Amino acid sequence: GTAKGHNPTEFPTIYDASSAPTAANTTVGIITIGGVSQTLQDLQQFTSANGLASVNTQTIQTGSSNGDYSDDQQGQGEWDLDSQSIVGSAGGAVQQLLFYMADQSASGNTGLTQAFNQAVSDNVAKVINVSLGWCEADANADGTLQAEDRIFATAAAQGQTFSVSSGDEGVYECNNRGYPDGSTYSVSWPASSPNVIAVGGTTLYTTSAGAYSNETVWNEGLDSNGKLWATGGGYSVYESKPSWQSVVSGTPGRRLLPDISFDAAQGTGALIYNYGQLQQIGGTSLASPIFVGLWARLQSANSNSLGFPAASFYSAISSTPSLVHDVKSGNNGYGGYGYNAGTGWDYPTGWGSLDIAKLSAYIRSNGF
Ligand SMILES: [Ca+2]
Repeated sequence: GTAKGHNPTEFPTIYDASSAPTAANTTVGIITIGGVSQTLQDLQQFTSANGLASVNTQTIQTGSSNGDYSDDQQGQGEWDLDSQSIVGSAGGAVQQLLFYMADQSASGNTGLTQAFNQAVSDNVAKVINVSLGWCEADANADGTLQAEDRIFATAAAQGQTFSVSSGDEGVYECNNRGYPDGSTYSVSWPASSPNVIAVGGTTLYTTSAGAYSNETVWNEGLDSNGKLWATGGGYSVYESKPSWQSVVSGTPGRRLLPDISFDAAQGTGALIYNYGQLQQIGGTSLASPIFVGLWARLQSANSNSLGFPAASFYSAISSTPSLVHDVKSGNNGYGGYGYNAGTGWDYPTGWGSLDIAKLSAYIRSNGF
């Protein structure tokens, strides 16, 4: 296998989804902070360059009508990654793409909380991407965790799937966002919620013909500031283990994450239009939208009737290893620290990546 960048339109072939329907019958949401004006121009460049029909989009001011929904310049790279990776992974079509924009002038984290709340209250998007997060202990200390978990609980009960990036700091989420900290490990919010699917990161190798070859843990070591870039993974210190995770024996009574993983290494990342220029980007910010687009295909294959899938993933995959690419090599720390990948579920990558046609067949036979 070779490590190289990929057009998001390649993710269906890589994850065995070409034979599934597109997500043309499923509405997808993206949570953003601030506006998406440049992102929508970059999305038009993406669909037009790839010869695809245009995507129907809507933007939603989730807070005060007088709030600040101006574009955040750095934010546009995130919304570009999320929207292009979803539409590519979805097979080039989604019913509608809804951007739930957080007010930037709201106090604390309340703008973001209100963006989650609007997506759940409206209950129009079946699958919602969240390529964001921060140390769960900080979210817990100011009340954000508690408030937002209520919203995600409502989402799961009404059959919506939030997909949340597990983090880019490996095990060192709470150490100044990714500075090595020896044996002290931590995880990201809202990925640690049991009411969302947490998505970690791989290094993706493809064959000379573009087919899947293998995946290892995403860990690209330290940047020039000394910050680690690697997949978030571990367990929450606050959230109890939901019972479907009992199949991973020998783990604490806490929510273990991530659940599944997809491509995240910048060196094997996605080629994304950002302010008109193509850039090769990674992060678990990539992995989550890949899952969102693929999962929205399976919703369209099933009349949008698949409920929150965490318990089903754990029962199906633990009993049916052919549904995943099991990542077995690498670690998500530094200097000998961190968790190691291995057979079956592991802390860097969870169950690994989904083989979508095999999972679709499983759902046809068994339901989900
Ligand atoms: Ca594994």
